[PDB]
Amino acid sequence: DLRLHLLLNTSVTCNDGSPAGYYLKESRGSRRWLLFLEGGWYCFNRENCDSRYDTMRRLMSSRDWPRTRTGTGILSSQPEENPYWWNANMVFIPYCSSDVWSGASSKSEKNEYAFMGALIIQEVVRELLGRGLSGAKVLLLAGSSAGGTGVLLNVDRVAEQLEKLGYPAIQVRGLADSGWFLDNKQYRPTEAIRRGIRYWNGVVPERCRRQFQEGEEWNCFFGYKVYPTLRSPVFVVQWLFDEAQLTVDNVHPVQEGLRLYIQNLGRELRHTLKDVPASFAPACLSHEIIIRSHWTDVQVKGTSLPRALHCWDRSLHPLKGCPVHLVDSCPWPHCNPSCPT
Ligand SMILES: C[C@@H](Oc1ccc(-c2ccccc2)cc1)C(=O)O
Ligand SMILES: *[C@@H]1O[C@H](CO)[C@@H](O)[C@H](O)[C@H]1NC(C)=O
Repeated sequence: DLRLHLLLNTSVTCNDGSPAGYYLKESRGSRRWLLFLEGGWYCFNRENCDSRYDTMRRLMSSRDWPRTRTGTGILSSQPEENPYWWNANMVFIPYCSSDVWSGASSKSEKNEYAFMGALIIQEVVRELLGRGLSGAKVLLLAGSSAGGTGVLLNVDRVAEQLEKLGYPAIQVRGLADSGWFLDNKQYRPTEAIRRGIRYWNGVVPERCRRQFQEGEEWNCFFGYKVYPTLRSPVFVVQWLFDEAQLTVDNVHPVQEGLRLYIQNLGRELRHTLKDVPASFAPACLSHEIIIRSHWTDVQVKGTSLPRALHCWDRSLHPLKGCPVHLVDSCPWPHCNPSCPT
């Protein structure tokens, strides 16, 4: 069980003005800290956010959050469930800003909602320093879905924050799960993110912002465009046939046009990962994420994700028998026998 702490700076808030927070389970024998960002889409205008507040309120408010949560998958403390980092200090940061972790805008007389995702991450880090993070050797910022995109948008800012505060010995790294999307043609979305960024006052990493310039910062929400600009080490996990990608593409007895569309999607995704040295990309149709209890089961070329992450740790101290770049080459969902069912 991870225990809830509401932020002591109550001006860093969820959408409705309630305090943001984090769930924490300490492991005093360990200098490793895992900070995990939850996902859950986003909202992009007043009417769209009002609908989310009626039926997805936990993603917009802390008023109903439970006192504890159970750590599962990469957040589990059991060696059998988490061969990678079972002994680490574990932090789960709830997603309550509806902004893909990009916002820095407060509620006011002109704003019905606050969009503070980028500030929430920074304040969690600041408050954890006095709970043991000051002694850390590695801080892994991880996340799934919209939280995986959030890792790409925030990992370098966390690294910069810790350097400026006087903690140069903490190695900051990122793990982005299911947050690597293509701005492709539909079979039968970029406008919504463009409007969202304006509504949130959303911020993107500095080098990427300077490449794309004003009006075009939406480009930095796409992993293949923002990843090359990042200085921190980042491991990318992405299904070749991600269900959320196919949903935005309007894909639901497959004839030739759809077969070619799906094969081309997998080939494009593979191509974008060619120069990503730490990656795990199985040829599966799935929405499953790294906090599920059976995350150990899938393998690419005979290597599981917990093993690849361990090999990544070793590389940051090629390795014989310990690979870090694992991308399937086969061209159709479930051509990998270990895909989830
Ligand atoms: C479905 C699932 O994942 C994602 C949803 C949206 C995004 C995303 C990507 C690029 C630009 C803006 C938003 C990424 C992942 C979830 O969050 O429930
Ligand atoms: C609380 O957070 C807000 C927004 O980030 C910031 O302006 C303010 O300085 C913070 N307060 C303290 C005491 O750090």
